[PDB]
Amino acid sequence: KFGTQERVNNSNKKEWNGMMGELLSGQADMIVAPLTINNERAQYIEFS
Amino acid sequence: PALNIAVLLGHSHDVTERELRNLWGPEQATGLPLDVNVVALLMNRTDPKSLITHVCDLMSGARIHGLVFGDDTDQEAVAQMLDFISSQTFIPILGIHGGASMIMADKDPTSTFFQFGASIQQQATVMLKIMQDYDWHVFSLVTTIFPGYRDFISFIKTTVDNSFVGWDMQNVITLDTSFEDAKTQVQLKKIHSSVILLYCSKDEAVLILSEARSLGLTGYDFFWIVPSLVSGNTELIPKEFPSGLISVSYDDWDYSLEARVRDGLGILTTAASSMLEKFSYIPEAKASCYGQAEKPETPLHTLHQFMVNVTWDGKDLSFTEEGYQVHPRLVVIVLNKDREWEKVGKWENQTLSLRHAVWPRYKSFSDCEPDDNHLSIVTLEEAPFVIVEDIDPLTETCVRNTVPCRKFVKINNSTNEGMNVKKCCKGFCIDILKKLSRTVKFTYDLYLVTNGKHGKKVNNVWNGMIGEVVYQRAVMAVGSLTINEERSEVVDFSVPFVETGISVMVSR
Amino acid sequence: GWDMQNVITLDTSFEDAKTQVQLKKIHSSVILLYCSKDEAVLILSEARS
Amino acid sequence: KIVNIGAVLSTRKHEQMFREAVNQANKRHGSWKIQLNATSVTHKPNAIQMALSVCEDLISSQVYAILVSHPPTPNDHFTPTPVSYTAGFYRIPVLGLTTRMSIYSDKSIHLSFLRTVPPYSHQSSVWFEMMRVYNWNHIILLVSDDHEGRAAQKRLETLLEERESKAEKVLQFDPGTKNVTALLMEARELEARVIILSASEDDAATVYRAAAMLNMTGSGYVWLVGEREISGNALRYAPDGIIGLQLINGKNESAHISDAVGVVAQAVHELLEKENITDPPRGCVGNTNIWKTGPLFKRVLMSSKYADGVTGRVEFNEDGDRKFANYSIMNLQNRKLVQVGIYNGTHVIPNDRKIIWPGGETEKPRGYQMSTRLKIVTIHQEPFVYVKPTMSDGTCKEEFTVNGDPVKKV
Amino acid sequence: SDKFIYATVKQSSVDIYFRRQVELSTMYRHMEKHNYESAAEAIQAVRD
Repeated sequence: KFGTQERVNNSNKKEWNGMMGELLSGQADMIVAPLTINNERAQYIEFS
Repeated sequence: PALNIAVLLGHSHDVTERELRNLWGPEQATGLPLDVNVVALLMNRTDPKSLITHVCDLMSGARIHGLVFGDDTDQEAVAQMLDFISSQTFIPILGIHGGASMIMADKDPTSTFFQFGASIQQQATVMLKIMQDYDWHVFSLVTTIFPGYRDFISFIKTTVDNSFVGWDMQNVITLDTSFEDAKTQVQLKKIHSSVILLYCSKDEAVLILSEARSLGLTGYDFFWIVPSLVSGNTELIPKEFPSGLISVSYDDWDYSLEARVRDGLGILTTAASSMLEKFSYIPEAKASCYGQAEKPETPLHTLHQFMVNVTWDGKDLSFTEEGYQVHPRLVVIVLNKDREWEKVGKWENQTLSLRHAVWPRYKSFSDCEPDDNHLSIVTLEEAPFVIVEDIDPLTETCVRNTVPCRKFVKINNSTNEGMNVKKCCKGFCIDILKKLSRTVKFTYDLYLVTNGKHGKKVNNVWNGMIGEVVYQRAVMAVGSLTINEERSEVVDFSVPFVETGISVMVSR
Repeated sequence: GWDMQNVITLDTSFEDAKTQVQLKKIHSSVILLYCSKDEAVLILSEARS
Repeated sequence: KIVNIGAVLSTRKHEQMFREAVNQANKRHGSWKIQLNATSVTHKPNAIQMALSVCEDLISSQVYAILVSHPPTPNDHFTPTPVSYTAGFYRIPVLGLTTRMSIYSDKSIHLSFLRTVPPYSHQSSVWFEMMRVYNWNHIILLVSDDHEGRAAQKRLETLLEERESKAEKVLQFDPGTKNVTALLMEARELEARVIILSASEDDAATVYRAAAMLNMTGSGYVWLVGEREISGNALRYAPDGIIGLQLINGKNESAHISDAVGVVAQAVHELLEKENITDPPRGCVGNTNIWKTGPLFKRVLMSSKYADGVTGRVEFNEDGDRKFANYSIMNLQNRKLVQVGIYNGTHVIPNDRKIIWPGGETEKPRGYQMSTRLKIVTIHQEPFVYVKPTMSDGTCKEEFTVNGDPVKKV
Repeated sequence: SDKFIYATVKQSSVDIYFRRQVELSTMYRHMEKHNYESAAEAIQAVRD
């Protein structure tokens, strides 16, 4: 998965999966991928 | 093995010790490997010395392995008193009524004290559930230096940050002191028409509401949702409280004291059965409160991990790690025009059910300006103009370019009544209505028509659109309304915004 | 193409419930005020607050 | 006319000089209008004994305020908790002489409690000044899962959000955990080199031992901790170069007793000039009603500023806790404790002593080290990211484009 | 309709985009029940 803001089953907490799920969790710190720039993803992480 | 539980009440309630003992008489094998010898007691008044002496006497004499305390007064300190007693005696204590039912924040880690109540967090959760159900996304926040306000603001900020609903939080107000003197009016003056969440004490709530009314913050379009702490004692209502104050509280009407005690003893019995089926045997109580026994006093096995997963006969009364009900019994009440707390909604198994699908307008005060910009609007589902859909499974609210709209759907053909389900309406006519509301600056509560179909005069009585509008049940009829001679005679029509004649459809 | 949104009349006192919701209806950047100096002081102080 | 004040203290001589301080306060304020009587109770091992004794001796004596200190025994497991509850029944104010626990700061738990000593949560603010002085922006937290660690973390985040900055990670551990190597291992891979600890003595010693075993006490790292982490057993295993905090008069019972007696006498004199004053309840048993003027006297204590105190200017914040305290910033050099500066109520002032950071170097270390090994995440996209199974040798066959140039592969 | 079926990669930029528009929401409801896990799988499905 590239990444999508999704609700988790418990406590209805927002989370990211895929690239930004790994990135916001500290597992990765930079992404080289065909990642489209949009409003939703730019709010939490920054794009060159 | 026999398990001893003491039940302590006050003289305010009419329940006697014999009735308390008979409450443990179901006789369908409640505890498979164990039987309970419940002992009852009544106390004149609650205070530290008498309370500790009584609990120590019950522990030493009956060798009780548990205790359920039902308080009559509204003194909050008895909660911490019972918590301290539990910490010093390792006896599982349950809070039922009165001061034992009002919540303290952080329990001792080594104390087995559980309560029949909900934290400020659950109260805030049901506030936001009310707000989302009525689509009051825009709101403000005014608080005081009353303890627990930091936790409340942190929880609401976490919730708004982690919710897909828009939740347009305007501002946060924290009145330290000198409400009517200075440095407080300027903050209160910048809250616009929205929901104002107030968290303070009742005595401070009176002053806050007086200041708000003096500043004109208590209009028809102002809704205040407040916790049980400001509502407090139901029977007393200060004159400063305007009608329409939505509040959430632990139910004291339906959930009676006898049911309270039965539930508490059931939780204790279920925990005992669980520990028996898991561990070896019930640990005997402590030797005594006094004497300063030279021992770590920590039992090898305790019930603390066993009330987390408890299921009674019909209900699930499980507790959290810090000691809150997973499914607490919360009711949403409002101050009606009769100046009395009347229940509206209820919170069962993480689901909020409201009696009123649409929020009725409440006159805050006798001198309040009459509601004129709020109009009752009817509509009928038409394929190109009025499309009606269910609620969004994702956001649990009406999506963009849609408006709330209640449909009176019957349970079944057997009954002669139904409930109002809040669906979402969109389309050409709804878009026109949105533009009309934006321009003319009027508010609406759209609702589907269920009497007729597009209007018809039968037996000199109009149904549908014309019937609803003529009998003063609505202000305007927005929808696929064909302008007709009889309709124009009966009601007044606007300028036609689209040509709608009669035509023929045939197969090619 | 003037944009005259609304006309505001302060008939009652400037500190009661009225003339507070009435003033909050002002969303423009330009306000045409007409009164005497003493009432002007009170209205301007209320607007500043 | 006579006014009773209860003071549960550790030793006989403590209540003796408490009585002397009460007499001095009566002399300085004047006993012609009100005579300030003094009653005291000695500590007992059992908390139930505390609960019964405060009723039998203190409440029955119609006291106005209660002064509580720690027992002579080094154990301090919530010693003032019983009395603070019992006098909280009638909203009777309790003065915390030397109780530095942050659980008492929660006003919704202890209905009526005051103290002249700051808790274990305010040090974070002092730590903030460090990041303001030494220019540190990335911070590592090692708070515990108890109420102390949660309160410290909450206050630190509340103070940091004013800077619009947040701790990079907040590592949390249960109290009394023998093995904490996993959390420090997680902290090693991170970028920040500013480590903050807020834990008990045993937990601090355990985490220090684990970090020393992981070479986290060398050059390039900085350790900033509180008072528990540089006192007792935690000092035994504490690596050199750590920075701690020490209150000037945290363990001085006499000065706290004197200033508390003075401030409560001043507040009593201020209150007794008002109207409709209600006498305190008499007897623990038979009186279930709270003191009507109890909250009023608590507020009078709350806004009272004692002029000339031995410990300094006595002032209480909105939480009822001591404000504007002087902290001796503590540095561990060659296994010896030396003062490297003092922090007043607002600002930190260094001294002639030279600070020795861990590792033996003297210059101020950088807040973090820029990690040059970036963790890269990528997905399989055919036109952009080809992925192929590797061969048996650990790589895959090299390939050349139409121009003959080899393809760059990872 | 039920005869013409079109979909895309589940949990990607295009899903967020189609969820965001106000007019296309209806076809987004046709879109959610056929989303593929990866681009290659969708390309193969179109191929056959």
